[PDB]
Amino acid sequence: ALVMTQTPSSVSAAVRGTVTIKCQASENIYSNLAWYQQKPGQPPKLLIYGASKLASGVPSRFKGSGSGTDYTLTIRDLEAADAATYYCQQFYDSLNTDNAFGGGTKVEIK
Amino acid sequence: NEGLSIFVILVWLGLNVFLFVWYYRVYDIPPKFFYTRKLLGSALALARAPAACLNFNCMLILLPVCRNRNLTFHKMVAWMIALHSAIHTIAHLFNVEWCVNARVNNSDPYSVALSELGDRQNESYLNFARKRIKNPEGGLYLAVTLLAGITGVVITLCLILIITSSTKTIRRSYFEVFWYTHHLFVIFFIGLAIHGAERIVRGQTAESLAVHNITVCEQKISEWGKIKECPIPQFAGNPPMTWKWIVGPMFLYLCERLVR
Amino acid sequence: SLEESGGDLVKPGASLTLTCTASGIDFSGYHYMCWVRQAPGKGLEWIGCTHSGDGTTYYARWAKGRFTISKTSSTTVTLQMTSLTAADTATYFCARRYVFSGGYSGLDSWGPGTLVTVS
Amino acid sequence: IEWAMWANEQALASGLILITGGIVATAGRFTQWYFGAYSIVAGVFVCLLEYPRGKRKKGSTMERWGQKYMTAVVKLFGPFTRNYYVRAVLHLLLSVPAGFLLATILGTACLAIASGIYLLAAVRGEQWTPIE
Ligand code: HEM
Ligand code: HEM
Ligand SMILES: *[C@@H]1O[C@H](CO)[C@@H](O)[C@H](O)[C@H]1NC(C)=O
Ligand SMILES: *[C@@H]1O[C@H](CO)[C@@H](O)[C@H](O)[C@H]1NC(C)=O
Ligand SMILES: *[C@@H]1O[C@H](CO)[C@@H](O)[C@H](O)[C@H]1NC(C)=O
Repeated sequence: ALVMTQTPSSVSAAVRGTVTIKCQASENIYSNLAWYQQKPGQPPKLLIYGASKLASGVPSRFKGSGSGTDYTLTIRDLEAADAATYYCQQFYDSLNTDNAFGGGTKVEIK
Repeated sequence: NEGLSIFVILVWLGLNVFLFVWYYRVYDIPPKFFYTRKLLGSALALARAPAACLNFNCMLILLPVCRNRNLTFHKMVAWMIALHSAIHTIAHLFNVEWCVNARVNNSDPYSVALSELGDRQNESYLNFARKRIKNPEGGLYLAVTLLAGITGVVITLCLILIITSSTKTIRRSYFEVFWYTHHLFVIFFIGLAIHGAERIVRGQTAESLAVHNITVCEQKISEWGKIKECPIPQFAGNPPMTWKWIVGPMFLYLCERLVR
Repeated sequence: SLEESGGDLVKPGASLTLTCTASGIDFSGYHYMCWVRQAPGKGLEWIGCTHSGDGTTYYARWAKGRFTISKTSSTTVTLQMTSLTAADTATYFCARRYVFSGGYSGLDSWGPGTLVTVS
Repeated sequence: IEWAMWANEQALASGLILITGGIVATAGRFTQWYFGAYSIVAGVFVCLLEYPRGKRKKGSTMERWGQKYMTAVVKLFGPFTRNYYVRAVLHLLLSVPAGFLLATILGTACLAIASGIYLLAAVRGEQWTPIE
């Protein structure tokens, strides 16, 4: 099966800082990845729909990158309203997968 | 012994009809050509069944005249070649028009999406009209660019020349012109042997049907190549077959001429 | 937008159906319609998806045998749960997996979610 | 040798091919179908002009099925039809515009070949004399 693991299960960064979230695939998903931001008590909000292609209404602050199995999410100017949880979902493999979402990373504002 | 002649004519008609229907079924029903006919309508079958009938008739054409009734059968075979070539040419004109309209953004979205294949290194194209040129200039460019188009135009022109110069009046009263211009059959057969060298009309590869499932991936056209269940399909065309049918009669006629 | 109907306290081992009715979105394009659940304080769990056109339905390995996702109508999709256990208590989201122009997918539209309790 | 006898049949075949290609273009709604419609018209005109065969200078000729009516009609046009330079030029000019559409390019080529054969015949001094 294809399992995604988000190594930084909890990351803290001060305002105007940078946060790096890495979501590595157990199998080569052909850049079909999506990054969601889920504020508490709120449905997740899509940020990147391709590997690094911004979604509508999402600033250039949220950068996706990586290819093959290793992917990254970056926040240039982390604000005080970004204290949420970020998930990564692979749409490449849906036949035999326990969970499409790669665990979850909680971002804290310092 | 008119019974033998009637039997031969009836057998010829039966074989032609059987070949036409059989190859229409071959190029219409099976899912190998699912995307090909999704792009070309029934013009695929209507162009590839007269191809089989033409292989048969082009095999038959030279046998009657190889001396070492028969000329009547030769004329009937020539006219059957003319008919099947007309159907073939019309079907392929439709194919060229639709393919060119799909290559540019002037066709239905699914056909256009199919036409995008082959733009990358590791893709096999289905739409043999690669250059993004509008119509009618696009079809004309295909005619003089593709090996199939050039050879088809040349052999068709020589076919009309042979038919129009083999009329009864020219043949009885101007046998010199008839005989001198009848040797366009050399150009006809030379062009016909290499006609299908490029293999531009392509159906989905034999192995690609295993990784790529038609009923699971028909409506996922946009997601091909980035979801596991729908790897981007690979297409391949048939090898040239008409040379197999035509080589026999050419060799026999060449031997006959050497005897002469 | 999307909204999930259903969702109520249920005795263990019973069955429940969540109905996801859209308002302004039609489930007839080429996009999927996935169901995602999130247990209280846990990460998102993917249940399954249902292509709008083909009708092919996918489920997570744990949900293959007892979760049924069907597009009942052009605007309503239903998830049926059977043999529910205490471990199935979670907030169930109905999300539309929008297949963007490039071919890459993303859960563009999300439903508010309906609490489901099994006990 | 009488090249007009072959030119007549070549032009008739070109007319049939032009009609077929134009029918395909219009019925199939090909891009710029109006060229297909003009090809239909030109092929019909060429068939009407060429159906009546001429007369051999030496020996007899064989009539075309129902050729009397069309040859009588053509007779009424005077030297515009008897002359073969005019016929060759007319065929070339009718073939040119039909060559902008793929379906009719074959017809255009066949008509151009027919015009060339007519020019060759006219150089020899031949002309279309109606058969009575
Ligand atoms: C369509 C493709 C055709 C091919 C490939 C072809 C080929 C040939 C060949 C090779 C010969 C023998 C030449 C020789 O013996 O030196 C021949 C003979 C003949 N063909 Fe055809 N031909 C074709 C079409 C036609 C047509 C359309 C007609 C009539 C409408 C026709 C009528 C004849 C006749 C009458 C002969 C006898 C020649 C003779 O007796 O010398 N052919 N053909
Ligand atoms: C403008 C006219 C024509 C066009 C555009 C045309 C086009 C084509 C094309 C694209 C193919 C497929 C080749 C391949 O897939 O490799 C083909 C095959 C074929 N055509 Fe035509 N053609 C024309 C005229 C003719 C004529 C006059 C004949 C007379 C016999 C003919 C006989 C055949 C045969 C036998 C094949 C099969 C080739 C093979 O299987 O190797 N075609 N044609
Ligand atoms: C192609 O044409 C369609 C309209 O027929 C249009 O919606 C689309 O944006 C155009 N471009 C592409 C790449 O499809
Ligand atoms: C194409 O495939 C070959 C081997 O299958 C691979 O080495 C190459 O990187 C591929 N290139 C692209 C652009 O996919
Ligand atoms: C494609 O998938 C289906 C069901 O999704 C199956 O019935 C069919 O046999 C598959 N195709 C092949 C060639 O096995």
